[PDB]
Amino acid sequence: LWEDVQRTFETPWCRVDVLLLQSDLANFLRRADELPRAVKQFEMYKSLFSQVNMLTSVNKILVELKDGALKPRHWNMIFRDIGKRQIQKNLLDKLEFSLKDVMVLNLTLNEILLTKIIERAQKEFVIEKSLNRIKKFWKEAQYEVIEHSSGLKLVREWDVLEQACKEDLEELVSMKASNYYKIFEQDCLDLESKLTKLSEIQVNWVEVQFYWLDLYGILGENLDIQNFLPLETSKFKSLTSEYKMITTRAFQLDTTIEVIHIPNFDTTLKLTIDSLKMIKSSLSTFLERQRRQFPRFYFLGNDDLL
Amino acid sequence: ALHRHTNYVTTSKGLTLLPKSDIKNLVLFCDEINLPKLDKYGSQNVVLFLRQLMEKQGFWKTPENKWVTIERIHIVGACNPPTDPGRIPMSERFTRHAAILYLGYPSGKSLSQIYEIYYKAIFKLVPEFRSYTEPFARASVHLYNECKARYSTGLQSHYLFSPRELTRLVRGVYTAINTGPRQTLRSLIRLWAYEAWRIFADRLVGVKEKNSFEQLLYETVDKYLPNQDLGNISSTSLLFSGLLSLDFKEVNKTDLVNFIEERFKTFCDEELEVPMVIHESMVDHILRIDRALKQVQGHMMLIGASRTGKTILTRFVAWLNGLKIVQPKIHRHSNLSDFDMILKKAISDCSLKESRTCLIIDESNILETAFLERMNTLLANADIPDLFQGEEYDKLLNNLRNKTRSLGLLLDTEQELYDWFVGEIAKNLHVVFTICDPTNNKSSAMISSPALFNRCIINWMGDWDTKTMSQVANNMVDVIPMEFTDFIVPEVNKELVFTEPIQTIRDAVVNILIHFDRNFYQKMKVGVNPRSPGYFIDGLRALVKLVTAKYQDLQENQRFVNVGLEKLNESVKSLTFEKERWLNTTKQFSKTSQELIGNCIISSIYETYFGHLNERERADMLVILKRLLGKFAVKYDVNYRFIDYLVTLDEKMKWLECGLDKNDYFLENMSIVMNSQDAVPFLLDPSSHMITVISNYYGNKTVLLSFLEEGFVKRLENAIRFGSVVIIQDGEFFDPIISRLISREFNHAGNRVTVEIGDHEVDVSGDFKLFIHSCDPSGDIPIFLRSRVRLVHFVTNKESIETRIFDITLTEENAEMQRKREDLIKLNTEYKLKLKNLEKRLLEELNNSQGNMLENDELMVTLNNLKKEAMNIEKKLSESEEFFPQFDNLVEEYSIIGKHSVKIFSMLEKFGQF
Ligand SMILES: Nc1ncnc2c1ncn2[C@@H]1O[C@H](COP(=O)(O)OP(=O)(O)O)[C@@H](O)[C@H]1O
Repeated sequence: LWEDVQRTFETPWCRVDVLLLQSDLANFLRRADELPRAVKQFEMYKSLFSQVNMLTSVNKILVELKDGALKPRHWNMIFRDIGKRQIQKNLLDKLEFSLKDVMVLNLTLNEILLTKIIERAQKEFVIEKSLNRIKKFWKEAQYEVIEHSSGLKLVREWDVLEQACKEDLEELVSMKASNYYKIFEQDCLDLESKLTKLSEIQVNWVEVQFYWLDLYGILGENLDIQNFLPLETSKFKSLTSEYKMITTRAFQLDTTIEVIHIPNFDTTLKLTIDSLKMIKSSLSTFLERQRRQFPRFYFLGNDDLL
Repeated sequence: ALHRHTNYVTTSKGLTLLPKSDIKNLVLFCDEINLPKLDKYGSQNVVLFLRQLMEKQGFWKTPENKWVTIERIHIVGACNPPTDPGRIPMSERFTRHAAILYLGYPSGKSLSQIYEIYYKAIFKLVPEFRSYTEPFARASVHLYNECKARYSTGLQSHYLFSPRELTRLVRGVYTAINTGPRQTLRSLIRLWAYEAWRIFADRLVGVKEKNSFEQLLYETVDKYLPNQDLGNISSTSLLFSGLLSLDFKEVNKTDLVNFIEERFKTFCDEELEVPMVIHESMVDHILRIDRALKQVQGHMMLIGASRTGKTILTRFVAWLNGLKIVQPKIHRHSNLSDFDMILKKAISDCSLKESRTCLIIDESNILETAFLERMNTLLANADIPDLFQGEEYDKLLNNLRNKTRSLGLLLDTEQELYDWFVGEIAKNLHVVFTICDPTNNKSSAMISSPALFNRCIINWMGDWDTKTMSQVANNMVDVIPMEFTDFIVPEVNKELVFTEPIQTIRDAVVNILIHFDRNFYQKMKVGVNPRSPGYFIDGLRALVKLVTAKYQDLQENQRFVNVGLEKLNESVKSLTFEKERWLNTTKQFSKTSQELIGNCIISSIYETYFGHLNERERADMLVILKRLLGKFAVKYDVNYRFIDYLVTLDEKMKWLECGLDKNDYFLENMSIVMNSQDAVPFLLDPSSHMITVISNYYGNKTVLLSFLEEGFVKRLENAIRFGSVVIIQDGEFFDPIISRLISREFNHAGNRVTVEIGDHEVDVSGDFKLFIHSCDPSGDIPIFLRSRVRLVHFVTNKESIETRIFDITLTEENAEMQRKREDLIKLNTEYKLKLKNLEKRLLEELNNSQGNMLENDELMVTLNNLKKEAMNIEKKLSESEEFFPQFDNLVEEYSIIGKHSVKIFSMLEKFGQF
């Protein structure tokens, strides 16, 4: 029994399970008495029973420190302020310390400071859970692609991701109010920066795609209108070519967020939307110039007049 | 409804028919055929559809526009007489095609035989009293007759009796005899009386009609069952329950109460935590709800008042019987599809898994009439055909076919499977409606609905009576110490006392609280009181916390004065013998400790009740409370001011700096808002000037939301998780998802507190505050919100003129008197602070002057100094002793001025309203 209990004391804390620990402690209690008096008189049985009673004395503490909220920083703080010793970093960062250390911390007496540090652990995990959820959502998000008559690729359902980005940005802003935000600041700031860049790119992209669809009906299809406005359609063809290259390289990434790393993307979309707006203004001026020559065209509109 | 039994077919000359699915003819029983409402142009379309089905023998498909000829389907409708309330007259174009048959009540004498047969049936379990089959039945019938004549619809709209009540009584008598112990004649009479109480007298309103029913029961028993060994047949005198024993026997009250308490403690511990007090009415209603939930189609409708305990009592009784409590998590933007999905999930759990759910439907858990119609269809039948139709039906029949196989019973026919499904829903699903005020349109529609009123057991909780309030108060004022007031038993009328005869200060406290609650509801509320005490409970809790805090303060002050006196006795200079005189405050402590309970009662009542009152209503009710304290033998500070007593100088200066006005009314309102944070505050003000003020109090932590914006549900879930003060700009609207936040009903854990919003569990930081804010005082708030929230009125009413002109008149009529008025209290307060400051200065100097001699000069000069403020304090007290009588004498003249001023302003505002 001594070998078994010594083995179970040496298991790494990252692999200890309390459900089997309860049964193992029950077996240890059952088999403590059946040992002969030779073991009883020696320190072996006394030490074994004392350690088993130490394990059985505290069981809420073990399950509380088994929670996912505990982190290597909290273990370091517990060891330094309660155990008065330093743990090897390889032994600590992987939570592979043995149960003998947990015995050493003397959970029976220091349980007040233990719960004091665990409360901080759960609140820091409240912050970390939101950060991890945001990161996981934005590591798997992707647009929905369709292809119209031309070779261009079109995005559908802008809202399902725009609203998610806006809500995540609001969440990252609201995290600064929490007192336990200081340790998570260095990651939240970078995530907020990336999401702000993605939001700006999204804002430009939706307008670019909408304006290109609106203008493709007018120019690029009807040869007559392009003949009346050669400069506008000449610019529009180059805009469509550049937008096609940009969108192909963008959806060759499989993730929406990584477009922030594309060289010259946001400025390219700004230039594209500016040129599309100038072409739209040119169409408006041309239509008004046509209407001021035969004013009855004011009873028709734009599509009929075109 | 027809989709289950009919099968569309097609033929060249037979363009789609809708005949029977089987070979038997089909009979459509449309109950309450004249009930459906009619359009604004005066035509109800369902009746016209029925006429189309009976005259043209067909109809038109609305998607496809094809003539569907019904084949061998018959129409049989049932309707109450059109003179009954809510019965819309039917057009003669429809009833022209139907043969009308009138079916009256079975003559009142045939009922005797009809139910004597039932009693002969149910006495096969108890043959020893076979000869008693005939009496009981007659008695039952007689009882019904009397309850039909005494309690008419003229008293209450839900006093509708019928032989269905007699059948319920017979089933109850059987199901108590069947599972009960060996019976005796007295036991059978008491069992029948208990069932009669539960059937006929549960719905009764007011103690007058309950006493009338009790004397009717006594007369019936003495007339038809002239037994000579019986006890009291009152509702609380007899208690039948199977919670204690394995039988169903009349249990002793003390054992029942002890068991209920030891189970309620466990329920509050392991289930959601709400500190609650057990009393006799709670035990009685627990028995009632247990009896309702125990039977097969046991549905209950609890009509009481808000904060009575109906919802948590239902949850507790369901937990006792192992019923899964399901509550619709709906909110403002929840449409009929969400309710349909919730009902579908509840039904699937009830039948496909045998979950034995208990669906608690609040009055506010229904938004439009579609929800109520779904409840009608679920209750009248044991299923809602609209949920399971078309392809969803095909899945259901599949899930049935597998499931029914797992129980070891073979059923391959679709009809058999659906009949088993209906039976499982009927014996597994219990619906417990809870409605706060029955005069509301939604709740009146719920009560008057035929399916609910005919299937549900109307249990009328009503509002708390004086006995329940006394019990709750006694169990709630028994935690705070009252061994310092030196109470003397006062001479009061027997009607004034409510608890056991007054022998200690605690009984006086509970009597004062009950009397003030009654007087307050008598003045504010008119007619019937559909409001249950939530002010009373909040006031009790506030009084507990305030007595604790004030006694701690008094202990600290007494300790400081005593240690100073010991130091001065220890200090052995020439002038410290006179500080022995100025430390006569040990005598003042004896007087100020006697008034601690009175001041705490006044302050707690002011915090709870007067949040939503005018400047004059507050004064009148405070006068009433003072005369109530004087009626009993509890003392209080004669010159008591709420601002001075509760809020300190630092907090008042902070509020004034943040942007609060200089009004005493606004200072009291802010004290109510800030000091009382056991319940959410609901600030009502037309101008939004408070929204900035609160923000100025909390700097950058303030977060502004509203119930109208779409992302609100998410935004709060952020503010609730990271600890930022939340102000919700609108309060007249309210989506019940914040319900679990309005009442502090959380899910605790190891060290994380979690609250359910919608269907997400969010962790509360602990630094998170919630203020609800409203703009228009005309707007209403849901009864769930209004009774849970601390409503604070920040409006500037007309009565604000009444005082304000005074502050002008006295400014330009008695300038010196006005000057002395403010500086009297100002110097008084700054004296109470600075004399303590100088006393601790003197004490620490004595600490630093243990054995020195040159340092004693500063001690002597400050000793001579303190005499000056002592003289100023004494002079101010002596001058106030004459100033206050003159001030109160001078108040009444300008009160006469203000009486006309307020009327003039009201006339002006009516002019402006025109
Ligand atoms: N016996 C009691 N002791 C203490 N508080 C009670 C008692 N009965 C009711 N209450 C108060 O009334 C409220 C009733 O809660 P609940 O039943 O959920 O709402 P409702 O009564 O409106 O259905 C509780 O919050 C509780 O504070």
